[PDB]
Order: sequence, then C-alpha cells, then structure tokens
Amino acid sequence: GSAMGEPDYEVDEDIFRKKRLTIMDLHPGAGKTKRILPSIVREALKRRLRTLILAPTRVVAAEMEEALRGLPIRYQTPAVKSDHTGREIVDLMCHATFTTRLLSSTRVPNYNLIVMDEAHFTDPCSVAARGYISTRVEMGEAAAIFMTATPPGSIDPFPQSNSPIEDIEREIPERSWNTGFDWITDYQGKTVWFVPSIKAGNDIANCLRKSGKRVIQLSRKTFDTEYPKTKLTDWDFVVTTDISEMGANFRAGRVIDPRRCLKPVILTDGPERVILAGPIPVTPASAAQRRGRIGRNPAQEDDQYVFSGDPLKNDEDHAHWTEAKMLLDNIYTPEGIIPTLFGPEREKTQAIDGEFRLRGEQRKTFVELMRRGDLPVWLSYKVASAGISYKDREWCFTGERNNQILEENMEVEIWTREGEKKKLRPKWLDARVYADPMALKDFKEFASGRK
RNA sequence: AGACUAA
Ligand SMILES: Nc1ncnc2c1ncn2[C@@H]1O[C@H](COP(=O)(O)OP(=O)(O)O)[C@@H](O)[C@H]1O
Ligand SMILES: [Cl-]
Ligand SMILES: [Mn+2]
Repeated sequence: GSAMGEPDYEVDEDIFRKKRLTIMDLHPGAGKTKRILPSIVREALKRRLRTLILAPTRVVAAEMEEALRGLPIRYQTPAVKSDHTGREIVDLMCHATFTTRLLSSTRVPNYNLIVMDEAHFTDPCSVAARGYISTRVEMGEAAAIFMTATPPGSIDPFPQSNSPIEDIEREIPERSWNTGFDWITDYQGKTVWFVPSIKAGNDIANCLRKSGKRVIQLSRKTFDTEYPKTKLTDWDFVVTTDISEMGANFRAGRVIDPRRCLKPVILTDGPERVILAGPIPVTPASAAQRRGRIGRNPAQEDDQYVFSGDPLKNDEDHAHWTEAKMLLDNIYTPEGIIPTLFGPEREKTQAIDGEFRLRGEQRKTFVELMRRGDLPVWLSYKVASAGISYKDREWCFTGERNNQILEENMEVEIWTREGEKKKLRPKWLDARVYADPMALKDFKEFASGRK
C-alpha cells in the first residue's frame, strides 16, 4: 500500500523475470514516472539488477530525476547534472541516446532490467530501441517494462484523467492575430500551447507577450534555461514544441492543441525522396498525450483542453517506420543476433528484413552522417549504402537537374573548402535538410566541407 | 518538422 504520492512498498516480483516484457498501460497522471518508476528502481537495486531507464525527451528525464533524487543513478543526459561514483548499476538516458550507443563503438552493458517510459514514442530511434529491447527479453537476457498511457494501436484521444477535463473544439491560430481570439487572453489560468515548430512558437509567444502575458518558450533550443522556469517561476503561457508532449507536470489549467504538424514522408513514385508533408492531423496517441498535460490534479476540477480538428491514426506513409528499420538492421546483440521490431510495430512498412544492413565501413559512415553530419536517418543511409565516405561531399553536387536546391527562388551555390563554386544539387533529396532556412544553412555548411 | 547529443 501507498499514500502521499510516495512509491509503493510492494512491487510484483514477476516484472523482474528474464523473458518477461511488462506493458504498463496506465492513464495520464496515474503515477507511472514519479511513483511506480521509483518503486521499480528501489526494488531493482535490492535485487542487484543492472538497470537501464529510458526517457524520450529531456522533459521526461527531468521529471524522472525529481522522482529518483538521492538514488545511486548514473544520468547520461545533459538534462541532469549529478555526482556519479562510476559504480552505479542504474543508468538513465534518452531513447535516442541508447540507440546511438547501440550503433556505435562501444559496448553497451548487458542490462538485466530495461525500463522504457513512453514506450509508444514514434521517433525512429525509439522504435529501433524497442526492437533491440524486446529481442533481449525474447532471448532470455533481460526483463523489460514498457510504460505508456497510449500503447501501439491506441485510438482514444480522450482517455481517463485524475480530474474532469472540459474538451472544447475551437479554431486555433497558427500565426499572430489581432482580433477574434479573445478566449485565449481572457482565460485567467495557466496555458500549455503546443506549436508544430519553433518558428511558429516564436510568432505566437511574441504575440502573447504584447498582451502583457508572461510567456515561457520550450523546445530543444531553450530547454536548459527555460524548463526550470516552468517549475520555479510564475507564468501565464508555456508555448511548446513536442518536447513537452509527454511526461510534463506543468501544474496548468488549459491545453491549446491545434492537433496538426509536418511529417517526413518517403515518396516512391519516381526517384525515392523525402518531403515534409502537411501540416497533417496528429495521431490519437499524440492528441491524448498533449491533452494529458492537464486534468492531472484531483484538487483542480475546471481544466480545459482546447483542440482543432480530428486526429489521423494512419501514419504508415511516415518516414519513421522505414528509418527505424534502417537503424535496427544495423544493431547487433553480442550473441550476434538480428533484432526484430517490437511485435505491435511490425509490418508498418513492407520492407524485407535485413535489407538495410550495411557492411562494416558503410555502417561507420552511416553513424557519422547522423551524429557528426546532423543528417536524417534516410539520407545518411542512402549516402552510406552508396559506398560514399563521410568526408566525400561530391554527392551534394552530382544530382540530376531537378534536385537543384532553391532559396528565395534562386539556385543555391556552395563555395567548397578547396575554393570551387558549385550548385547545391544533391543526389538524394531530403526536405528536412532544405525546407527550414536554418536547416539549409547547416546543410550548406555540410556541403562546403565545414562539417 | 520535431526529438536526441551518450561509451
Ligand atoms: N512537482 C509536482 N508537484 C505536485 N504534484 C505532482 C508533481 N509532479 C507530478 N505530480 C502529480 O503526481 C501524479 C502522477 O504523476 P506522474 O508520475 O508524472 O504521472 P504519469 O507518469 O502516469 O503521467 C500526477 O497527478 C501529477 O500531477
Ligand atoms: Cl501537473
Ligand atoms: Mn509520465
């Protein structure tokens, strides 16, 4: 039994059995991260189990550290700055960090227990990690716990909450506004506003600030300084990207959710390429997670979820299913085995098994292009599998005529590290490296040989 | 677009 939001004294022993994968499918705010997780960790320490804890984002990592403070845990995330003895048997890191470690040099510990929080995260690295984890379990080398309110196949955007939620459909602005949206600033509580991009977030926050609103912006770029401010200071709005979609305890009263964002899609008509499609409706799982930021406090009964449009369950044309396979085909168990995707996530795309496996040197290039090059999984794979070395940038210029990149409707030209002026015309097109002006600037640095 | 930045 438990009280006062404190971890339970009692933990089922069966969750620690090798060959067992436990899905903890409990509604938002039930206590997965800050109550159940510490119980598991405490018991895993008593059992002397080599343990891995996985957060999707630094937001969830920060929530975990609050719940786990004082326990001998080695934090491998910049979100947390803690003293480590180097003798810890519990590691904590983000999903993508684990997959990166799996892909690289560099022996990963043989964990006996793996706890993944937000085990539905559709990031290609997270899907890949779930493949590796479920394979370790199946092989008898690990027990694993997958925690999420929205496990694969979830279709309900309005799940259970600790307190009643008032679900409201209204038009929501995507850009600044003058009139017509008084309900936004008339509201007297705290609002978490999900925006599809940092650029849109800047515009909306700037607009809210001219109404005399205290606004905190949250994203990968601002997390380090801004997240503690959501915890320690008084604010009216949090304008946030998907960084905050999961796990956050904002102690807020309202979520504004336009339920729409851009997604990478692989096109297979004509030469294969990646576009940024949409903005398109989010999945029911994403909508339920965003909504799940409120109705979290039983003593607070008038919380609101303001949304626009229906969700779209079908995400099968999304690049993340293929990119997860590209990653997982290149991960090995120490026994030598090919990891398979987590059951519920198999046959999301009709790609043949092991078809993305790279040979030795090409595998090393593949990792470099992602980590050093800041290139998407798909693009890194295309370049690596063509036998191109990390430093050879000729492919950025030898694409067909139609692959010419434009900026402000002019042909982008590169001045190379050796002095030549060349037109940016890559052999493979991935809109993620040219759509956003900042991304294009970076890809221009890459094409120059300055990355 | 968004997230991740570890041996
Ligand atoms: N800093 C905090 N102060 C007060 N209550 C909190 C705090 N953080 C979390 N809670 C509450 O504890 C409950 C369980 O939280 P959590 O473990 O984050 O839920 P889950 O992981 O299932 O979404 C929620 O009702 C939440 O609002
Ligand atoms: Cl909360
Ligand atoms: Mn949680």
